[PDB]
This record gives sequence, structure tokens and C-alpha cells, in this order.
Amino acid sequence: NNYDGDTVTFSPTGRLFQVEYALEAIKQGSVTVGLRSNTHAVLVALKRNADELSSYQKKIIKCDEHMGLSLAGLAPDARVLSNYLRQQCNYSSLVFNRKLAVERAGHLLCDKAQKNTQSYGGRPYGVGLLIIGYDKSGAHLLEFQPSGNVTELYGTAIGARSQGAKTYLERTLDTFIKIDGNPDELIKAGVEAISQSLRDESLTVDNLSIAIVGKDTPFTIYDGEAVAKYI
Amino acid sequence: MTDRYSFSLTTFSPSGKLGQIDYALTAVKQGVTSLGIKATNGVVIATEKKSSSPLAMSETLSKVSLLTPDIGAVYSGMGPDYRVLVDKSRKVAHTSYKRIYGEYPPTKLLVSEVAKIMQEATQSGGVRPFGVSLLIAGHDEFNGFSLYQVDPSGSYFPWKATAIGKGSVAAKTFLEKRWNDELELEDAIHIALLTLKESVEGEFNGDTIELAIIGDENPDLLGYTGIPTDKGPRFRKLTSQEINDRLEAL
Amino acid sequence: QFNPYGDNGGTILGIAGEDFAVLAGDTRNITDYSINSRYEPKVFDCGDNIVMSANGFAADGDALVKRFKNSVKWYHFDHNDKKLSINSAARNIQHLLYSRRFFPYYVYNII
Amino acid sequence: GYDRHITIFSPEGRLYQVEYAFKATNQTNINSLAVRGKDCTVVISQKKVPDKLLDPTTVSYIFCISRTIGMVVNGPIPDARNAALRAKAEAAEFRYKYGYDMPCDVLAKRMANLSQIYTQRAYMRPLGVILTFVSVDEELGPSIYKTDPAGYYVGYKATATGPKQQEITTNLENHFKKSKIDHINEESWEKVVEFAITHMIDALGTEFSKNDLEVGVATKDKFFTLSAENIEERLVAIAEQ
Amino acid sequence: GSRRYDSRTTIFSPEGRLYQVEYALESISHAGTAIGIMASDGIVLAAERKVTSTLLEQDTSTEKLYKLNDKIAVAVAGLTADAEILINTARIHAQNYLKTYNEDIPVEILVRRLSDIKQGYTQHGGLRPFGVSFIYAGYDDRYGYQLYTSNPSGNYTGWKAISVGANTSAAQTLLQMDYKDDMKVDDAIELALKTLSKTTDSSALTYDRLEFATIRKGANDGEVYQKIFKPQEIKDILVKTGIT
Amino acid sequence: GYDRALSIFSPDGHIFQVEYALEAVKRGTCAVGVKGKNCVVLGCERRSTLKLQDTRITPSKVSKIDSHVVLSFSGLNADSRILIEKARVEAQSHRLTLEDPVTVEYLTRYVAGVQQRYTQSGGVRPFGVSTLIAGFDPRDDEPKLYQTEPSGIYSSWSAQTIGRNSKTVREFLEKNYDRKEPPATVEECVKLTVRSLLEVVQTGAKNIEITVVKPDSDIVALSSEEINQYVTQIEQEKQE
Amino acid sequence: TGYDLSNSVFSPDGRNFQVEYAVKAVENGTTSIGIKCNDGVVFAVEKLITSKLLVPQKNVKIQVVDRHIGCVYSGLIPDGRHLVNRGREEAASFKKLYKTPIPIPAFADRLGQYVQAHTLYNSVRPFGVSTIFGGVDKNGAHLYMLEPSGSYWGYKGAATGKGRQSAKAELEKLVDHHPEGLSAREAVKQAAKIIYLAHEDNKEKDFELEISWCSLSETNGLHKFVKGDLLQEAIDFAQKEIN
Amino acid sequence: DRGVSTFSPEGRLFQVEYSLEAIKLGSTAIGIATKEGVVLGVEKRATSPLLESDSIEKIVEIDRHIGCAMSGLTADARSMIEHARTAAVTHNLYYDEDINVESLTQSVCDLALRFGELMSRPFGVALLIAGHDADDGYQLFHAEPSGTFYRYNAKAIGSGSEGAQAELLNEWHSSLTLKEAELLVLKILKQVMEEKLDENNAQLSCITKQDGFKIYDNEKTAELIKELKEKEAAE
Amino acid sequence: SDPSSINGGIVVAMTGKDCVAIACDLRLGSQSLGVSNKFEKIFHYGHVFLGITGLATDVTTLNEMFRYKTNLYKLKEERAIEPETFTQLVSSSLYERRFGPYFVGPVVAGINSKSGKPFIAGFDLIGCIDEAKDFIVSGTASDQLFGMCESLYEPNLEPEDLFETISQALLNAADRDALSGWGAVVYIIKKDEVVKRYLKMRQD
Ligand SMILES: [Cl-]
Ligand SMILES: [Mg+2]
Ligand SMILES: [Mg+2]
Ligand SMILES: [Mg+2]
Ligand SMILES: [Mg+2]
Repeated sequence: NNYDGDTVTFSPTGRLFQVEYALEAIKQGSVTVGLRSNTHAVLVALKRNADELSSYQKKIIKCDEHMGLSLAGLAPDARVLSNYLRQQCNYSSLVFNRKLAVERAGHLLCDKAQKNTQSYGGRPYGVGLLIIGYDKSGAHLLEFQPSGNVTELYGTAIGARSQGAKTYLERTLDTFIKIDGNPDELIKAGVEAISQSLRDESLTVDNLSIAIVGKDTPFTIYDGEAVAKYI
Repeated sequence: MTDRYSFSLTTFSPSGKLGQIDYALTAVKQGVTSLGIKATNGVVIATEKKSSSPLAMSETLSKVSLLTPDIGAVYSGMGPDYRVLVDKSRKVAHTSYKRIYGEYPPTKLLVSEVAKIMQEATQSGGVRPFGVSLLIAGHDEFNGFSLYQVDPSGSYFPWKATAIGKGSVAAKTFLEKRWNDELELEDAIHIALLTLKESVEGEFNGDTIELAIIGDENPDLLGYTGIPTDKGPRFRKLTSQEINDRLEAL
Repeated sequence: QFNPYGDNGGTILGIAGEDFAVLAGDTRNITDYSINSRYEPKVFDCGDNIVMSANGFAADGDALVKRFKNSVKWYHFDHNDKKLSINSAARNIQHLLYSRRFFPYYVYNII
Repeated sequence: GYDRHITIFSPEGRLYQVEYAFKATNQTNINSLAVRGKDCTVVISQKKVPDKLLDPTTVSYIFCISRTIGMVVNGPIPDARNAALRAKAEAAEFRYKYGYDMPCDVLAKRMANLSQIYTQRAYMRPLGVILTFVSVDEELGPSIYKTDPAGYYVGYKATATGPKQQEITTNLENHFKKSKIDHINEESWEKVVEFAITHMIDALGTEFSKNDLEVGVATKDKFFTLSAENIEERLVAIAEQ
Repeated sequence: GSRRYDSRTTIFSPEGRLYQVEYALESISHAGTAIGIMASDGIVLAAERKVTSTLLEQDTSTEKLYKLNDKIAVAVAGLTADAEILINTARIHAQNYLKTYNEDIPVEILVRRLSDIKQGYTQHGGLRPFGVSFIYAGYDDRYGYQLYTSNPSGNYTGWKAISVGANTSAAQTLLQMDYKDDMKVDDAIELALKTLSKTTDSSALTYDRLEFATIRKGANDGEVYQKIFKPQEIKDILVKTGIT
Repeated sequence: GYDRALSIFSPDGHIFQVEYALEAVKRGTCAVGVKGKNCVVLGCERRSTLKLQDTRITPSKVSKIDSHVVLSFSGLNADSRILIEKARVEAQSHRLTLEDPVTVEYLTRYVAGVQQRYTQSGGVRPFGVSTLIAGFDPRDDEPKLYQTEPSGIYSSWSAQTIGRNSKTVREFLEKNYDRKEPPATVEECVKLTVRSLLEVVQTGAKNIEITVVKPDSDIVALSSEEINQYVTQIEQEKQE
Repeated sequence: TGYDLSNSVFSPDGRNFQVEYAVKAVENGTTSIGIKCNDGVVFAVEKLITSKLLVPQKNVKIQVVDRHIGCVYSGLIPDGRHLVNRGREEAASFKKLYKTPIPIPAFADRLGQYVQAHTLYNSVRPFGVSTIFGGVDKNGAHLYMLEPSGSYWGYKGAATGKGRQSAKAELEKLVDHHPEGLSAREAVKQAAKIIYLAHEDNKEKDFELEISWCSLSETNGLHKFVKGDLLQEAIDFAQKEIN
Repeated sequence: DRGVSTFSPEGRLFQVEYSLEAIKLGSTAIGIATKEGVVLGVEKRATSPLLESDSIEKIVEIDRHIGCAMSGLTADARSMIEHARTAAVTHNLYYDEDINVESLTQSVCDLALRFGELMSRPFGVALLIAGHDADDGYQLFHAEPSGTFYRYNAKAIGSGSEGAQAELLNEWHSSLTLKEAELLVLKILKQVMEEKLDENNAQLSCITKQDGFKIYDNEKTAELIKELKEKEAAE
Repeated sequence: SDPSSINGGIVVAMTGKDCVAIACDLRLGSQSLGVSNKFEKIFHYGHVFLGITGLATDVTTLNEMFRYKTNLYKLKEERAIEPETFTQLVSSSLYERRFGPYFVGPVVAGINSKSGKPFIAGFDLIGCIDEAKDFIVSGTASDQLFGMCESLYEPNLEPEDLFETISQALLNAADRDALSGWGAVVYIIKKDEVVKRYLKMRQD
């Protein structure tokens, strides 16, 4: 009300409204799902178009051979944060000959987003990210909020109508975690999960976007007729 | 962090008034009375030592300050603002003059430098004006004795005699009747003490009054002998006893 | 006085065929009259069907190759996984080398 | 009404942010007192540990700025420590640059000038503290100099600070009106501390245990604080006469 | 943050005016009247000190008329402290030009730059403008005798006769009436004082309430002399013209 | 440094500071530009509220940027000096680096770019100035006339006016200026420029300034008497 | 009014309302505690299980500074991480220059000054965390708690977050019933109990217990997490006490 | 007042949304992508008949294989075009090749959100970036001041955009020829324009693999207008 | 190579009874080559006279600099600068270039307008003041000038006698120096009149 003019101002109840408004931009964004087993980690994203003549906005970005994310909200902010991750992953390789741990990647994103919430002039990031990766401690899935909060999960979903997919994964928890050494079945579970967030529209060939990473699987994105198999 | 107040805090209002300067002058009005009188062979500056507590040692707080050996200063308004101005005035006398010309600046030019500092606080970013009016008395070879007033705006005027602060309107009237161009220094000190008594409520003695002069050279206060051309400072602060002696012949 | 350069010896050879290309190089690494290693790889697979070798001062050679491999990585990120052609790689390498015109990479490079 | 938010003049020629900083001074609800002996300067302050979970040894508003200078603060602890750290840095820098120990009054002036800047520059807020510096100066002898948020400072024969400063001030005023001297005519610092505690008891009207007080003593070439057991010995001597 | 307290000194009004420049001009309209009159054989600068006191030391006082170099002088109307900042810049400037080209600075070039400095404060920096209006009186070998004025907007114009400060409307009418092109310095001196005497808010125009100056080729042979009038000399010229 | 964003968008998609800068131009004295077959003429209004002025030394309204290009303006006078100085520096910088004088189109593009930069830079306000830039390119006999404005947009004109009562003189030019057959001579071009100003000016005495620019750096300013002869001939034909 | 709209502005009370609003964010957060024992310190924290999808034992909240200091906080988690990053820089520069690891009181002031600095300007926001921290140095064990205002004191026991009152009451009992002191292994057990008892204020969602400790005897004066059997032993002790 | 980079309660940047309103006031620009090339056309919209319309430059070359049309505050586009041209040529310097249309568009859109308290406000102009490369063929992009860019088969921006976009919805198909696309842009421009469409107040352009980016002459466009009138009168 | 001896030249100043004299040669050269016989090395700022020897570009530069500074001094102080004060200004200005100095040998000469006391002073290239009662010398024939001045000079000389002494000191020193000569000028200075005389000397 009077305390939402900038990010440097707490409200009387201890809330940061500019951060909460940035969080709102994520809810307006298209749905995306993340889930993993012990061997693989999968991202599934519902891409959005402007109209029938337009293309479907890309949701998934590759950060390294072993790591990448999906976005929901302001796409340019995802480009900035993913570029930062690319540089950090790359610094780890060039200097330490070491693949960046997914947990440490989350800690870096948290700290980058936080600086924007405590300083005058700047603004919070207006995007939510789902980071997947495979490192020395196996498969990982992270959820990033622009408040700074980063959370390691078995599965999750963000964006519009994401509560439906999140409930499904909460039921299926015991099943999909056991899908080891079977990438196609793990993707099936992800496609079935994101389907719980759909209304009116359904998953078409240029609508669906899938990405996977695992034990002997580099981070690869599937679009177009490559995902027709899963429709 | 960073100082993000890079804009002026003093601005023109629709009527053409610079509000912060006017308000600074109001702060000067509330301040304790101080005055200055110019004689033929000297200048006198005086003020009341308004002690905040009787436990406080009022000798440690100096309202009248030496700027150069031949220039002194007194104020009315906010004391802390005055203290920092004296520190800057002393330094600028060296950096912008003595280190260049090998001699102390004349009164008018030191006043000009102090005025510049106060003007900048009236236009620069993220600052308020100084809440003081200064009276600067001094002597130099080519201009002789002089007395200047400096206001929060940075404007300065030369005076034969004047007063600033609490009872300045009454004090200036009193000085107009008594002042003439044939006054000796002792006569000016006498008039200064008479004028100052009217604005003081409580005790009126050498311990509650601060008074200094710009007069003859004081070789006894120089600290060394051997150089004929160096004859000592013309600025001298009168002692508590020296004031009381002149209060008996009052 | 500190000499920032050195000579690690070695020799490299590139021959182009009609539908193939070879890049050969000995595996010996030396300083003065001493042998450091009898097997220290000098020719590298840099990605996109490009092989590279920077011969002369090994520390500068390793740095250049490391930077070019990095340049290939970022070419994929920035241009939609497009394949870096050999002629484009050559031009990119020129700019890597000339960026130290006044403190050169002491290497002779072949791709 | 933004003239009350930053340090600019109000129409009355007042700085409200400076006045409100003076009010923050009493937020701790602690009273301090400082007096001068022949060879020493004593400072005492009330100590209040309300929570049982607190480590009482770490609860303190008296600081050792240098070997010779001690400082007691009236105000919130964060601002108090801010001022303390700065004073320590200034005292150390002074010695390095000018080759002798920083005098108590010179440090007070320096800290007062820093406080003045906060009353003039808009981006910096005043510290809500009153700083009482004490030492036995090698030139001026026993010394008490006090600084406030306005940038004002002055030397003192004795002084008091806190919510009940006036009651303590008048009590001290009346004593020096009798003795007609600028100090406590006493040889040992132990008896000067006893004087300080006694006159605080009389002024405030409260009895003190060993854990209710906090004492700082300045002698030639060193300033030190008393332990609880040192204060207990002091309280015993007062009760036995 | 700090944005809350920013007055925004360098913005347009909906009508396309600069708020602070207009308000600075309002300030200047309360300042003591200053008049400049250009003749064929010289220039006159006359100005009124504001409600003085008997205890003011007049002979060592200077609030209106300032010397920029040997050939150029200025009359001030507005904040004196602001004017002195600009005056010192202008002085340094005339010396920079002299050091570079080994010739005295042309009047217009000096005026243009002070006016450019004033302009800068209206377009960038977020600072208040200088509450000062100048009348420049000067001579050079290109255009001869010249009168200019500048105001807080940073705009400057040339004049045969001009007034700034208080009662300029009334003063400009009186000057426009009695001024002629073939006029001489002695006549211009009389016009300047007569105009002040009629436009003044004071009861009577006296020597102690005036600052006066001339720039004359009335110097021995082809050269120019600046005369800042002393209190006694202002008293004499008031009697000569028949005002006191 | 002062970084405040003064020129910003409003809910209806307007930048008010840029639009208020146009209001300053509307207040400014009228300026007109007309290009003939082999010349361009720049006319300017001088408000007669200011008499006792020294016309020798008063800043002229038309400014030479180089020997072959001129610039007139309407709006804030002080602001115009900054643009003119920058334009003059760029003109010499272009000669110094490329060994050719600027084209009229290039110089206009530079000035317009400066104006635009001041509409999306922190801590600065837009120039309250619109300019008419005229001249002939090096080794070219085609007349050039461009206009700029605070927003930074620029365009070429057969004839154009800016400043106060520009709406009226533009109305006059739209019906009187023929594109198929423009003013063939200098006389016809000047006459049409004076006629257009006489719709607005008031008196045809010292209120009208005229500057003729011809090919190959041939620029001259007309005097009071020369202009007064045009004013005389126009009104004598009008009495019919 | 308007005094609460900008940081570093004194109200007519002499208060900084923005700092007081930051405290509300701390009070909104999960419960965290600290217990000072005979030769060290124990830290414990309540981690709310928002969903089954949270991976157990992965989202670690307690942070180490240097090798001998432990830090835990309640409120805005990112603000706490920022504060610890600074703490690590402060600890690194101290050790770089002075060789010895940073003493706890020295470290406490480094954070205190930094947090206090964020109450001096309107261009920055105060920290939305209360931080409990401490460890073992040359002078023994130290426990501290640091508020948004920059205020900090030494503690025998400390608690902050939504269940701070419940925790404080439990800590006060331990201080009374153990004047001679509490052992390190006892403190771990008690820490578990107090978090479980403090969970009644966040009883809607179930939670995960996380404990760490520094002890001269048990951990050689180094900060370590309580894991495996010792953690389960503490959970069993805690579960037995609530029933 | 309020921050320049402030979010609204709905989760949108106020300034970005306000700049979109300025673009709606701009003159119409239309782009149509085919397998034979991409066509770009604009409404010139001269404010007066004395304004020489050929100086109105709302269609612009970025490289030989990339063109650009603009709508909104056209003065803001100049620095974007300058950056685009520099990016295109710089990539040719570093990599000895033409730059991808998508990569060029991405480079332009990176400037968009570089505003705060960098430039003081977002751009008040939208761009239609059309081009060709070997990888993805003929492409048409719509670059906004939000930093977002969408690829389009056909797109209209400016004052008559939603009316034109609905028309492009029905008319576009994957087998359109270049000549058909030229007439289609002229048809839709004529429909949404206030004044009557002719060769002087409207401008066509295209980008082909063979000839590259070309702005059409007024004589060439005039014939396409005359060809349009006859084919509409044919039924 | 040596900057102080590329252009050549000399300056000498003397005190007398209620008067001072300052003189200089007129040569400007490029080592062996004589370029100008009209390069005067003595300047004045009001009633204070300054002679400068050494590198000609620095001589010209310093003159323009002290003209600059003295004109501002006068505007602010409302009076002409005095020799004692000017001497300090010269020293200040030279020492501010301590590690990139002007290659010059300045000489101040003048009479205090208030006290009436004759004053001369010399400096090294970086500001060290040599305030002498008798005479000051500077230039490429400084050794020669020291010999002539030290033997010919006697105190309390009258203006017309002082003229002959300083002229003979200059002329005979210049004729034993390859890099000095080609004309000479002598200024005779009194409290309110100054005479300038060009001397006739050999032109080789
Ligand atoms: Cl200080
Ligand atoms: Mg001031
Ligand atoms: Mg402040
Ligand atoms: Mg010779
Ligand atoms: Mg010879």
C-alpha cells in the first residue's frame, strides 16, 4: 500500500511487497514441471504462444553438459540468471577442473537474487526457475524463487495452475523415485504430471518441451517431432 | 550505501525565497548575542558564555577563536557548526594562501574563503546551510583594521560596529548612538561591555563573558626572539581578571 | 631478471586430404637438455570436428587451447548449438592471439 | 513535513532528527555518573541484566578506547559500539601519525565533529548516543569530556547522564557548592569510587548490589574497569561507615 | 530511498517553463536596481545598495559592482554569495584566454561562457540555479563599448541601455524615453541617476545608498580606464546633476 | 552523480517532459525555412517587446555550423547554444577524420541524436528547442532543409515553420508553395519567406530577419533596408 | 506520521520503525535455538516440511563460519545467508592478517557492526533475521544472539522465531536446575526436546530436526553436524519427553 | 514519486507496460514471412503535405541479410539500429560469417531492460526484424521493449495492429509466394490507414537469399498498388 | 642536451641607494646557432620585475603564468603585489613541479612601495630562494658574472653609477660566453620612475 513503492521497504507486518509482486509474475507464467529418480532428472515445460502465427516461447535453457533449468515468468530475467549460472559452471571447470555441484549452483542463485532485494534502485528478479542436474552425488532437482529461497526437491511445479501437477507428484512420490535406468518412463511420469495442470488446451507437437539429464546422459532438450513420442 | 543525495536541499519557492537560508537565519536569531566594534587602533569582539550546566567547565568551550595571528572570530547560532567552520577557516588560510604567498591572508580574503564554504552548503547536494552568523575581526598591513559579518547565505558585509543573535536589534541601536570615528580601543571595549550587559540576564563577570581584541602586536606572545620583522600576534583574548578590572570602571 | 617465456620443444604436422585431415605431433616435453615427459599430449579434440595444437611454450599453448575450447562452448550457447565451421574457428583464434599483441602467446598454432 | 525525516531546518530553525536522537539516548533506561579525584577520574554506570539467559559479563556500556582513555555510553548498544569502534580507530591513527597518545578532549572533539557532519549531511543519520570520555591527561590532569548527537561537547568537573540525570546533577552541584573545589579531594581512587557510588545512591534513592553497578577508573597511563568482586569490596566499605 | 526528498530542480512545467528559473527571477525582482547605459564615448554602471545602515562601512564595501578584468566590469542583482562564485570563474576565465591567445578576452566570449555555466544548472546536475542577474559593461577592439545582461536561465542579450533587479518595468520605460544614440557619458551618468531617483523605493537617493562606475576612453590616448566611484565621488556627482 | 529519471512514460504512453519541451518551442519566436530551386532562405521573428537593444552584438537567430550549413531554432535560447556548439565541434571532427565536410543530412542526424539522448538519460531534461537546419552538400547544387525537435525525430521539408503562431504561417505555406514549380530565383524565395512572416510578425521593421544560403558556401544575411523593400512591395500589391 | 516509511529515520519516540518491522519478519520465521554447555555450544533449528516432495536432510539451514563457528537464524533465509557470507569474509581477513582463528567475541562484533550499518541509511534495508551463533576459542565457549538492530549479547541459552517464548521458558529451567553446568551430549538431547516442545506453535505442518555442535572434548573445538545414531538418540529422547 | 523499475501488484513492470501504450499510437508496420522471402511494409504518415515523404525512414537495413521495420517513438530506434548494425558487423569480424537472425534479435533485446536509476527509461518503439540465414531460413521476429521477442509467420504492429493481425490470421498460409505477400501487405495497410494508400505515404521492402535486403522504389510500389486495385475489382 | 644551456642567456640584478637595477642579454639560440637578437628575458608585473634565464619555452611559459597569477592577485587584493610576496609566489610555483621542473633561473628585482626598501632575489630551478643584499646572477655565464659582480660591486651606489657597474658586469661576462650576447638591456628602477637602456655591444 504505502510500503510497496520499492524493494528497500518492509511493511508493518514485516513483508516485502515488491518481492511478493515479483512472485506474482511467476504465477502468471506458463506451467513447468520438474521431477527426478536416482539415475535421471527431468524437466517438462508447457510452452506458450502469442497467437496462431507466433512461435511458442522457449522455456528450457542449458547451463552446462550436466545442468540446466526451466523458467516461468519474465524470460529476460531467466536469460540473465542462466547466463550467470553458465559463467559459474564454467569458472568451476576452468579453474578447478571440477563440475559445479547443483546444490552450490542453488546457493549462488540465492545470493545473487538476495542482493536485488536489499538495495535501493534495483528490483527483484521476476522469474522462477527449476534447476535439474547430475553431479557426483547423483541426480538433483532445485526450485528457485526470486525472494532468494532455493529448495532441493524430489519433484515440483511452478507457474499457472501448478498446484494440480504438484499434488499428482505428491501422490506418485514413491513410484517415480524408483524409475531408475529408464528415461522414457520418467518422462512419461512428467508428461502425465504436467497434464494435471491443463485446461481447455492439450499437449501438441509444438506446445510441449522436455529436457533430461542423467548418469550417462548429457543435458539435452527435446522439441518438435522429438516429443511426439510422448504425446 | 553511497551518498545518493546528489541534489539540492535548498531550493527557490514560488515567492523567490530560499527557505533553508531563511530558516538558518531564524536559528541564528535564537542564538546568544555576540557583537563587534571597530576602533581607530583596534577591533573588539565579544559574546556571552552561556553555560549549559554549572558543573560544565565553560573555559574549555571557546566561543571566540583565533583563525590567524591577526584574525579572530565569534558567532551566534549553532555552536557545532561554528566549530567545524573554524577548523576549515584555519586550514583554508594555509592551503589557499600561506603555502602560496608565504604570509597570512588579509581579513577580507579569509572572510571571502569562509563565505565561499557557507555558500556551497547552500547549493551543493545533500547538505543543509550552516546555522551560524560569523563576526570576523582582523588586521593586515595594507587594509588596516576591519570587521566583517558572514551570514548562512554566504553574504558578507563590512561593519564599523554591529551585533548578531538574540538582542541584535536593540544592541545595534545602542551602538549607533555610542559609535564614532575617533574611538580608541579602550573606549570600544567599554562600549562593548555596556552593550553586552543589556542582553545578559544572569551573572555578568569575566567568567561569564568572552571577549577578545585585534590590536597592537604582542611580542611577549610570539614564543621566540631574533627576527625583527616578526613582532607577534595582534589577536589577544582578554583574561577573566582583565575583564573584571574594566567592570569596576563601568 | 624474470623471463616469462620458455621453450618446451616439440614439433607438429598438419596434412589435408580430399575428404579428411590429419594433425600429428610428438609427445615429448622438454626444458633445455632435460626430458619432462615422454608422453604429454599436444594435439586436442576441441569439438565440432576440429583438432588443435599450439606448439612452443606449453603454458601459453595450454592456455590458448583452453580458451578456444571455451570459445566453442559459448558459440553453441549464443547461436543455438550451431556448428562452428573451420574457417570461423580460424578467424576466432586470430582474435584470441592478437588480444595479446603486446605480450604474445609464444606458440605456433595449427588446426 | 519531510523536514522532520532528514536533517534539514524546520521553519523554527530546528533539527527534529537531532532532537529525536537525544530521546533514543534514554531508551536503555540506564544512569551514568562521572567525577574527578586528585590523581584519577572515576565513571560509574547502572548495570541491568533483565534476562536470566544473558551472560552478564558481556553486558557492558563502558569501553576501553585506548590504554589511557575510557568511554561510557548512554544509548542503544549498536550505536554505542559503532562509536566505540570509531573512537578506537581514531585514537590509534592519532598515535601513529603524531607520535603521542591522543588526549581525551581531542578525541571528544573529533567524535563531536563526526556527529556534527551527521546533523548537516542528509544521507547519514545521527547516532542516538551520548559519549562520556574519561582519562588522566598528561597535560590537563583528570578529565571528563562529553559528546552528544548535536555535535556539542564540553569539559566537566563532574557529570551525569540518563533518565534521572537532573537528580544526580543537582546532588553533585550541591556537594561542590560546599567544598568550593573542582574535584574530590581524595588520595586513593578506591575512595573516589566510594564517593561516586554513595552520591548515586543518595541521588537515585536506591541500594546497589555488586551486580547492579559497572565501574571504570582512569589513572595516570592506564584506564581499567572493576570486576564484580572489586565493586563488592567497595560496597562493603560504604556500609561500614 | 533518497528520491522521496528530491525537488527536481531541472524540469519543465506543463506550460514549458523552468520552475526554478522563474522563481529565481522572482527573487531577483526584489534585489536592488542596477542600471547600465552605453554611450558613444563610454559606459555607465549605476546600482542601488539595499536598505543600508549608518554603521555599515561603505568605503570598504562592495555588493553590486565588481571588476572582472581591466576592460570588463559587472553589476549584480540577486544573491551576492552566488554572484561571487560566478565572478571568480569569469576572472579565471579572462586570464585563461589571455594566457592562451596573448590578447584580452572579447566581451561577448566572456559573457557567453558565464551564461553557459548558468544554463548547465537548468538542464543537469539536480542543483538549484544561481539566483543572479548580471549587467556586463566592457570594451574590446572588435565591437567597442558593449552592454550585456544574463539571467538564471543562461540567456544573454545585448543592450544600449538596460536595468535589472527591482522596478525594471518602470526603469526601462524611463530609459527608453530619454535615451538617444548620439548620447555621451556625462549625459548617460545623469540619465542613470535620474532613473534610479524616480524608481527607488527609498524616500530619497543619497550617496551612501549607491554604487557607481564608468568605463571611459577618457584615458590618456587610445586606451580604456575603469573608474569605481568612491563614496565622496558619488556625493559630488549627485550634487553636480542636481539630485541632492 | 545525479541519476534521476526525469523523462519517463505515463499511463497513457506519453513522455510529458518531452511534450512540455514542445510547449517551450511553441512559446519561442517564429522561425521559417523555404527552399527554392537553387537556394534556401531562413526567416526569423524578432519580438519587439525588447527595444533599446544593441543589434550589433545581440546573438543572431541564425547560426553558421560550417561554411556551407546553417541552423536556426525556436524555443529556449540558452539550450540552443549547447546544440550549436556540439554541432560545430562535430562538423570540424568530421572534416578532421573523414576529409570531407558534413552533409546537411548527417549534421541533422547528429543534432537529432543529441536531442534524443537527452530524452532517455538520467539526471537531464530534454532540450526545449526545435531546429531548422539548411544548406548545400559539398559539390552539390540540390537545396537541403531539415527540421528537428526535442523528441529527436527529424525529417526533410520543402518548406517549414516552427515556433509561436507557426500553425498560421504553415497554413500560408501549404497553399502558396507549389512543389512542381518552387521559387525559381532568390527574389521569389525571399519574397515568399517575408510574406509568410508578415502573416504573424506585426510590424515589418526590425522584427524580420532573413538569411539566404546559396550553393558552394555562399551565405549572406540581408540588412534592414533590403528586407524593408520586400515589405513595401508586398503591401503595395496587396492594396488591390 | 511517515516516520516508518524510510529506514534510518528516528520517530518522535526515538525509534527506528523499519528495524522494528524487520523484527516482525524474524518472529514470523521458524524456531531456532542455541545452548551453551561446559566446553562448547549446541545449535538446533526447526525445519518445516511444507511438502512430501522435500528431500529429507538436504535443505541444510545451519551454516559454518571458518571451522570453529556455527551460525543459525530465523526469518528471511536469504538475508541470513548474506550475513554469513560476510561473516566468512570477516573471519578470512582476520586469520589472514593475525594468523589465529577469529575469537567469538571479535567475530560477534564484526557481524554486529555490519548489521548496524544497515540501520544508518535509507538506501538499504535492515536485515530480516535474528542470528544465533558461537563456538570455541582460546578463552573457551561462547554463545551469541544478534538482532536486526545490530544489538547482540552473550547468552547461556538463546532462542528466536515463532516459538521463542516456549523455548525461552525451557532454557530458563535448564539454567536454574544446572548451575554447575551442562555437558555437551546432554545439551544435544535438551536441544532436541526444546525444538520439539517449541513445535507446538507451528503444529499444523510436521517438521524435521537439525542439530549441530562445537565442543572441546567431543569435536576438538570444531563445528560439526549431529548425524546418524547420535541424532536418532536425541530424537528418541525428545519424542519420549512430549509423551 | 516511485521507482522506474517498480513491479505492479499484477506482476508487471509499470514502465514497460506504459511504453507499450506509446507503441499503440505509432504508425502501422506489417511483416509477412514466406518460403520465397520476407516482406516488410510501413505506413509513413506525414504530418503535413510540405514534408518530403521520401525522408521518412521507417524501414532500415541492418545487414545484407537482415532488415528492420519500426513503430512507435521512432527516435528511440536509432540507437537500437546502431547496436544491431555493430553486432552484425562485429560477428562478421570475429567469425567470418553472417550472423543468425535470432542471435541478432537477441542482441537487440538485451538492451531493452537495461534501464534504472544505463538509460533512464525503456524504449518506446517496437521492431519487426526480418532476415535469412542458412540454418533456419527466412525468419520474422517481433522485438518489444520488455526484452521479449517472438518469431512470427506474419505480424502487424502499431495503431491498426489488432485489426490487421485478425486479417493476417485468415490470409496467411505456408505456400504464399513473394508477389502474393507483397499485395497482401499493401491490402492490409490500405485497410487500416487513415489517408488513402499510395506510393508516397506507404513503403514496401523485402529480403531474399539471392538479392538480400531491398527497399522498393516508389515506381515499383506504384505498379503493385495498381495491380492490387485491378485484382480486387476482378470479383 | 642540457636544457639550461640550449638557448643560452644571462640575467643580473643589483641593489643601490634607494634603487635597483636588473639587466639581461638579448640572445636566443639553438646551441651554436643564433636565432634572435631581440629575446628580452625581463618582464614586469606592476612595479615588480622578473628576469628569467634558461630554456626559452619555460621562460615564455612562466612569464605568462606569473602574469596570470599577479592579475588575479590584484583583482582580489585590490593592490599590486610586492617583491617579497612575489618572491614567495615564484618559489611556490616552481616547487609544485619538483619532479618535473621548469629549467629556469629566475631573478626578482623591485622596490617595496610602502617601505621603499630595495629588494632582489634569485632562485634555483625548483624554488630555493637566494635573498641577497648585493647582487644576484643567473645564466650560462653565471661564473663570469659572479667574478665581475664580486670585484666591481660596492654598496650604496647612485642610479647613474649603478648603471655603469651592472652594464660593465654584464658586457664583459657576456663577451667571455659563447651562448650570451647579441645585445643587452638594463633597467634602472627607482620608487616611482623606471628607465630602460639598450647597450651597444659586439655582435658575435
Ligand atoms: Cl575533525
Ligand atoms: Mg550556509
Ligand atoms: Mg542527516
Ligand atoms: Mg658572446
Ligand atoms: Mg659568434
